[PDB]
Amino acid sequence: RFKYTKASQENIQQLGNILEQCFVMSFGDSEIYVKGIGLENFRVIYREQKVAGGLAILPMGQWWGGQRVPMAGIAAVGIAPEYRGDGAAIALIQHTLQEISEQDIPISVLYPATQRLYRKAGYEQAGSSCVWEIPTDSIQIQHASLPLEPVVLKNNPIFHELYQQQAQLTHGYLDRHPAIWQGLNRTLDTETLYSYLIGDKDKPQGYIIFTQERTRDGSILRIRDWVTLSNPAVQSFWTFIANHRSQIDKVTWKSSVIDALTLLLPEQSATIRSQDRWMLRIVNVCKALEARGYPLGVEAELHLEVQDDLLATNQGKFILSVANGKSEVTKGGKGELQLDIKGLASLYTSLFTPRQLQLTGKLQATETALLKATQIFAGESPWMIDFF
Amino acid sequence: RFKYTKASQENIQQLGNILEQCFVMSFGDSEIYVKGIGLENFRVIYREQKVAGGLAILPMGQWWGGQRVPMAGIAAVGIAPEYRGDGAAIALIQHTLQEISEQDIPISVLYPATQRLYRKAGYEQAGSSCVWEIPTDSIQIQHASLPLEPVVLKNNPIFHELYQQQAQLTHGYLDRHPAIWQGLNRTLDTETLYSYLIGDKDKPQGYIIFTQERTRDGSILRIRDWVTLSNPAVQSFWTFIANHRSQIDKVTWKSSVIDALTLLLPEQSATIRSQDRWMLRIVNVCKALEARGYPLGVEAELHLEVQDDLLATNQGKFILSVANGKSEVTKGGKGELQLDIKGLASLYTSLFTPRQLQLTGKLQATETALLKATQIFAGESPWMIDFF
Amino acid sequence: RFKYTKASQENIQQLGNILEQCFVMSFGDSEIYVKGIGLENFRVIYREQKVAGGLAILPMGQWWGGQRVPMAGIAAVGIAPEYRGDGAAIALIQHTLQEISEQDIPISVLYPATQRLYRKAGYEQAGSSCVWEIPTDSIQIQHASLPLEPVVLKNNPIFHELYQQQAQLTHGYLDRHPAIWQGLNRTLDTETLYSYLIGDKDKPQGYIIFTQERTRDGSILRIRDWVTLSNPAVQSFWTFIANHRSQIDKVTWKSSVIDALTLLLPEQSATIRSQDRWMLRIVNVCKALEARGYPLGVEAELHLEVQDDLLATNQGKFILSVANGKSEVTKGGKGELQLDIKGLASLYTSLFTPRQLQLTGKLQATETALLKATQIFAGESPWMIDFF
Amino acid sequence: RFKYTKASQENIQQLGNILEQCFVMSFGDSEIYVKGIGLENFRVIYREQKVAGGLAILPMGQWWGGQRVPMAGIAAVGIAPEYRGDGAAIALIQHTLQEISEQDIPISVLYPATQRLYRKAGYEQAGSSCVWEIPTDSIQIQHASLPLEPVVLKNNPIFHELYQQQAQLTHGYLDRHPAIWQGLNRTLDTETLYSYLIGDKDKPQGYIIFTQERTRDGSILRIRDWVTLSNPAVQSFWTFIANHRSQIDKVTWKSSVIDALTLLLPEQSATIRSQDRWMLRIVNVCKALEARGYPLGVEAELHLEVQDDLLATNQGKFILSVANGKSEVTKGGKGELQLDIKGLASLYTSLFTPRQLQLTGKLQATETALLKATQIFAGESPWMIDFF
Ligand SMILES: CC(C)(COP(=O)(O)OP(=O)(O)OC[C@H]1O[C@@H](n2cnc3c(N)ncnc32)[C@H](O)[C@@H]1OP(=O)(O)O)[C@H](O)C(=O)NCCC(=O)NCCS
Ligand SMILES: CC(C)(COP(=O)(O)OP(=O)(O)OC[C@H]1O[C@@H](n2cnc3c(N)ncnc32)[C@H](O)[C@@H]1OP(=O)(O)O)[C@H](O)C(=O)NCCC(=O)NCCS
Ligand SMILES: CC(C)(COP(=O)(O)OP(=O)(O)OC[C@H]1O[C@@H](n2cnc3c(N)ncnc32)[C@H](O)[C@@H]1OP(=O)(O)O)[C@H](O)C(=O)NCCC(=O)NCCS
Ligand SMILES: CC(C)(COP(=O)(O)OP(=O)(O)OC[C@H]1O[C@@H](n2cnc3c(N)ncnc32)[C@H](O)[C@@H]1OP(=O)(O)O)[C@H](O)C(=O)NCCC(=O)NCCS
Repeated sequence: RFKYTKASQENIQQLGNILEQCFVMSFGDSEIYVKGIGLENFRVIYREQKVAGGLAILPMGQWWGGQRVPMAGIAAVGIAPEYRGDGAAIALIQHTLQEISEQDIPISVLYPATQRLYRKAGYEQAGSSCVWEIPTDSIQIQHASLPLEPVVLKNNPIFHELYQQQAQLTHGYLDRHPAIWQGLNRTLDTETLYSYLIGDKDKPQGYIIFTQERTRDGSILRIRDWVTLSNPAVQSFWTFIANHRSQIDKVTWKSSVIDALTLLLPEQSATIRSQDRWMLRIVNVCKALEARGYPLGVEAELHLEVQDDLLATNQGKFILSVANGKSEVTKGGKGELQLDIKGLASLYTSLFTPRQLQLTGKLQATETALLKATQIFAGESPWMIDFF
Repeated sequence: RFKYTKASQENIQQLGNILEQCFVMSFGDSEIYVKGIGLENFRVIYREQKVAGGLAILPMGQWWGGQRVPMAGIAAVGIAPEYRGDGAAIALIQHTLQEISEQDIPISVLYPATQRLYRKAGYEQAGSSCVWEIPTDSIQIQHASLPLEPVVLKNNPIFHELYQQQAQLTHGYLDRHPAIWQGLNRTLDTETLYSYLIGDKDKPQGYIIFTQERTRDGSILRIRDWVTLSNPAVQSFWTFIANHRSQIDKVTWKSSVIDALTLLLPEQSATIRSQDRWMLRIVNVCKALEARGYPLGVEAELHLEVQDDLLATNQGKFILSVANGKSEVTKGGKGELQLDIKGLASLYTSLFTPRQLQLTGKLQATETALLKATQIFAGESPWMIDFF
Repeated sequence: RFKYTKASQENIQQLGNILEQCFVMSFGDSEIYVKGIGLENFRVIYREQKVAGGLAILPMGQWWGGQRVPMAGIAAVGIAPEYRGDGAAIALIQHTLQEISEQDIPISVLYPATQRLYRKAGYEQAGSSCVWEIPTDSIQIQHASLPLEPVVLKNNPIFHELYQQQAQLTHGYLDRHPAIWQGLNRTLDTETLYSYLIGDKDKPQGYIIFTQERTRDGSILRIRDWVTLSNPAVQSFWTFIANHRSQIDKVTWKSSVIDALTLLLPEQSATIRSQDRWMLRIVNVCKALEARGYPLGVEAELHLEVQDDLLATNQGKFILSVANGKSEVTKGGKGELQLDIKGLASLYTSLFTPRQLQLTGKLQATETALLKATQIFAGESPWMIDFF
Repeated sequence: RFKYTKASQENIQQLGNILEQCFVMSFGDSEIYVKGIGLENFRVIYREQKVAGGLAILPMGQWWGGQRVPMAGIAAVGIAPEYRGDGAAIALIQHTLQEISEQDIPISVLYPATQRLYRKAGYEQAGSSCVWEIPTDSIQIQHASLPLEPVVLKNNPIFHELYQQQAQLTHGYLDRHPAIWQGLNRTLDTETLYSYLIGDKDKPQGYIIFTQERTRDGSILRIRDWVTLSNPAVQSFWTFIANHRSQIDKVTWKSSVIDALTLLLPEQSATIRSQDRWMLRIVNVCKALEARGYPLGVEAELHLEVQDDLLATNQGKFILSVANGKSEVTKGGKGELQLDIKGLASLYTSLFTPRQLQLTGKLQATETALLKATQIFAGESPWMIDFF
């Protein structure tokens, strides 16, 4: 009934049209998008002989406990409205997951338009994204430790190199697919993209990428990506932004829900404009657990019992043995901590603690196993700066 | 110039008037407030022979790492406007801190109207409070595992007993002063206070305390306190609330910034309406560190170097030795991790990780000390449900 | 499990409390309400030995095709939230309907907070209520044909006598229960009730009852009831209202969705602020049809087939024979027009035409039966000015 | 002083400029508009030797009582602002009416920017247009009886054929001028036009034409035209729309003021966003009355007395004799029902009933004549889906 295939020249325009409709994109903005991602990354689902919908798979990485875990990002999931309510989206997602599994990519992440669909395939809330906003005139920091310099973003390796340093240090950050960088460098003809490095010459310590616009409400500077590796970069960031106060009414940036940059402001003038939880699917239990970093000082063996109604190789008992910041996973054990593959996603990312997952019914464990799992999976609240 | 004293019958009305003005309270609502807290808890500052302002000290406790640490809550800080800009508030706060110190209360917490003032006395951001909101018709949970029963709140020990169980389990929760409970039981003549226990008869598993009102925007049910000790209590909570959908447009509750209750909703329909960071002052470094709980499995000695420009006994080098969930603090060591008493507040509560505090310049450490501190102070993001 | 009873002194306070909670009434406003309606009119449902909820039944009349049909208004339906989601409301409604049936009252009407519940018991959309608003300075009518005179409303028979004239002429209008009049005469201590007769002395042609208030948005005059029996009363109404333009920014009134009063304005300055459809239950098919007025000039026999899963006496085939503005209903016939008791409600009131009910699947008929039903049930769009 | 002429190449640009100014059209959008309608349909008024303004006449039809009555739509009436307040618009309208009369077109319709002007020429409120809106997630219908299929609109006869079926059945619907269809097929470069047929293959039962966009408020799907000939088409319509809930926040459509589609929703979640009354001019009393359909079962002779201060042939006494769904109009009689040509417009369309027109002073009649007129002109509330 539903046939899953790679996109081809024969069907990429139809899919692009379906994507424009699904996401309410202005006429033809789908070409730029599809082109930025690459046709090779798009997948199509057919219903009978007609193109019903599709998505993009972004093979990349994600930083967990400071180790890069291969990760397949799912983007632009759309089913043409005439085919909706018929199981086409879940069929698509299941096929896609099977493909990711065959590629030995152990985890997959996406921003859901609707959670029910993705939970049917084993995705679960697993990390945060948060848009903060603040009035420019409330910043009141003039501590310009480091200079700022406008630089060109496109293919500039300095940005990749600073990014990958903050990424490796931030639990949940992407090892970005080229498309993510593409999106960041993309603006309306309307608008100018501004990019600055923070630091003395040839000693960059961070960067800021932003756009500015005038709206009905007033003027806004939207920071789409930033990096601050040190406190002098943080002071310099805020100073630079505070210095836009005569030209800009409000500034927004993406951070963690418990944002640390606001620690340096004189008052709590910043607010959360919006937030989202992205979801994660544990595609391969063994490989996902073995690829992740673990805290040093932890030596524990956790005996897990996992349910996975889609990918049979993940259904069963596994012993996770952690020592020296690394794990080894073997089959078997006593299954002292039981959960569905969904519970494991939230546990894995440290979004919620074992105790919190127990309380919300996503896992059952003995107190000893609860303690071992708390020690193993403890970490900074997961987030990413990127949307896809 | 400024004289600090306990409030007395001779000056409590003047202070009450100053408090009404400061906090924009309706005429005479200060009497109820002062009465709920008790005159013995109010302090006054004089400028020459005139009452310049004052505050309330709430001696109580706070749960950190599952241990109750004695804590002095600071409430209703007000200086009559004619005495402002003259150092009266900082004088007041310093005197107050000195008194708390003389009582051997090791920490103090408050919600600041302005941060600059309290940071001058060594308070720092240290925990969160967050008001969530959600449309009632988006909850869509009907999983009534446990019944709900309306009960009377006032002096009902069932509430204290369920509260102290969630409190002990929640990093940052208050061991409430009687005034906190008073405030919760207090409503406008306008309004009715609703209180329900969640659970089978004589086996309570949680509770909900709320008010309802109709506004210009529509109807709202404001949850002021809740407890959920188990997943059946959580499902029952949401079911009960979902069942108000024909009568109530929006529901609000207070939780953590990374709220776990929303994990059980079908969609991300809940938003953060507002948030606040409360502040903490480490009044006694040794006693504060020795009173706190620590994670099990950690065995480490952290050599601290603390600056405190107000309370000289906290200025110096301390060795924090942690093992078996407990600490012992001795004087001396190599001061491998240096910080001001403000940095120590944020470190102590686990609001920010050592790495995050390093990056924002609140501490300097060797990588080994950073690791030891990360292991020692790791914990669930601190929050409280209460405002004062 | 659920026991249905008349309210008594033993349970009316508990019910009143439940009603305050359900409808978000200010503390104690339920006493005035319960008192205005009368305890004899309240009904209670018990779950085990506890009061679970209740409602009020308002025995009165409704004008259909110019004949008064006995009608039981259902008001204040509430189930305490702890008993919701357990079938208590539908049990209550079914018991209530059975009681109405035993009293030989053929129809029942209510304003639903949620339609699904009442449709389970055979109520259906059947009439309209609409709140119109207009800027006072856009009326621009100064055609004071008739004078206005302030008069006292309470127990003033002039109002009843003008009301019953417009009522008899308006398809859907209430023959009001005393409680409706009570509600109209009821205001906040805050506010003054204004009542004027329109007409020369001792020759009243209409009236206006209103309140005024100042809000955040500005000033508003809210017309809660009005009567205009002639065009001079209509011109006089608008002139009077236009004359409030220096004191009042906006005026609201309740009318039909296709309001005729706006026909006399110079421009389409009036808008619909809100609308509601009330619902009707055909309690007795024969008696409801025989009590209604029919258009003159119609001579037709309509052979109906009705389903009623609650009240078996309404389930079956009926011949409706109409002539000389009157009907006679007998059992049997060929059931050329089939519908559920819900379809019959909408058909009966003329909210939707047979063709419209066919198209939305509420009835199936032959073209001849469709024509006969169109001729029989044609009429002015049903509405009432009252809410209950 | 004012000379009336057909537009020509010599003056269509000036008029187009005047039209851009009058209607606040973006620079040059008047060319597309003028082109879509055709220069032959535009008329110009001159003041001395200068072009003062103009309009478009749309010769088409309108469905009344299921018969197509020739109708001249008046569009784009504009007088350059320097010529306003001098009688140029009324001169234009009078000339235009005289032309329509000379073409034997018996009725004319328009959407007024200001009523006073058109009433001076005998137009009166006569039908409704209403824009409804609803949150997509409140629809909650998944009853996909019939499939939907995207099809091309432009010159597709399937659309004309389904349209003319709903048109013939809907009292007030247009028999559309080509320009109406043109406008429907016209969108911004910004936007994509979506068109779907509802029904099994080769058995179409309805259709939907819409656009989608993202605004400041959120996302919206605007339905500009739809057809539903049967209940399966109605269920399919709502199902399709409900299936946009993850992508679209709000849906709007045009319907009647007493919309029947909302009868099928679970709750009254839809609201009226805006409404308008269009106006009608009875250009030829005899021909207008003879062209209209009448209800079957009515046999009556109504003796009218009409005033028309513009078109003398309509001023006088007429006998309308109705039988077998048809009329014959002869001159004379006793003028038992008197009205101005404006009253006759509202009577003719069934917007207001005779009783309602009597009450608002638009007609005087004996009770027998009131009854005969009620029987003759009864019908579904008039509306159209189109604006022009
Ligand atoms: C949602 C969309 C994918 C339609 O998919 P579909 O083919 O109707 O979904 P399926 O029929 O496979 O449904 C499978 C499950 O998903 C759920 N689902 C589908 N659409 C949903 C929605 N809008 N809201 C909630 N759940 C939804 C179903 O309830 C079903 O679960 P069930 O078995 O418990 O009923 C569609 O393209 C859309 O409206 N917008 C594009 C935006 C988007 O979906 N983005 C995702 C992030 S890229
Ligand atoms: C703020 C209030 C206490 C006035 O205090 P004050 O006597 O003027 O304060 P002081 O003169 O002691 O000032 C000491 C420090 O506090 C700071 N401060 C005082 N009021 C401040 C304000 N509104 N915003 C920011 N900083 C403020 C000063 O800048 C100063 O720091 P500096 O030495 O760097 O200049 C006053 O009562 C008020 O406006 N409202 C009551 C609300 C409130 O303060 N609540 C606190 C929570 S209970
Ligand atoms: C709705 C209220 C009556 C609770 O009733 P309840 O006992 O939970 O209802 P029941 O368990 O008998 O449910 C029977 C049906 O009603 C429906 N229902 C109940 N509450 C509903 C709601 N808020 N929205 C939609 N449907 C509802 C159920 O879906 C059920 O149909 P189903 O069998 O298809 O599932 C409650 O008092 C309330 O929230 N507010 C008072 C306002 C009010 O209801 N007013 C009505 C006008 S006076
Ligand atoms: C209104 C417009 C046509 C100007 O016309 P004009 O030449 O000033 O009108 P006239 O001088 O012929 O006036 C004749 C009558 O119309 C009335 N009239 C004209 N403009 C009016 C307005 N804006 N509001 C109310 N009445 C108006 C006059 O009061 C007059 O009646 P009176 O004899 O009782 O005083 C002008 O083009 C405009 O502002 N906008 C274009 C929008 C539009 O009119 N659309 C109609 C639908 S296409």
